[PDB]
Amino acid sequence: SILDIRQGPKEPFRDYVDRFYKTLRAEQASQEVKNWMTETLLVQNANPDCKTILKALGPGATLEEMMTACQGVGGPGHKARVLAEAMSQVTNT
Amino acid sequence: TSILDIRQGPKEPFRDYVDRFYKTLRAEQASQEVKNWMTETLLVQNANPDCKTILKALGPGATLEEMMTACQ
Repeated sequence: SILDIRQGPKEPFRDYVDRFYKTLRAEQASQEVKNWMTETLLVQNANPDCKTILKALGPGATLEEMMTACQGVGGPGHKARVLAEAMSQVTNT
Repeated sequence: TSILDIRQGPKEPFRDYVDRFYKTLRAEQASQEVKNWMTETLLVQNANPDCKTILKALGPGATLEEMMTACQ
């Protein structure tokens, strides 16, 4: 079931997408439901960091935008960026 | 909270899980066809392993009352 495809804490987002769509191509649902799955279920089953970024992208983001947005998750640049964002929020408050 | 995070607890009565599920469903933002899929498929998939076994064994077209009676 597509509902069982969940992104691991350190799984690259592109591999998660690969598994998700391999299971999706076999799911017995209409193209409307499958569109909802690529739009909402894909984001909901991502790991916390990727899910935060995707949520920040807002509705209507294309698959390519999502894959680009989560490319660096788990790396030093991502950690430093989150820390910088937190520092910025404490400063702005 | 998303309807996808409504999962039946190990010792949660199936009726209470249905109540939670539909409570969150009435608030979910999705087309009527997606919601129909949620009641047809998601409701079963998010049940605990035993109730999921029973519901799966009922076959398709089972009404909500049939599902609740089966998992009583």
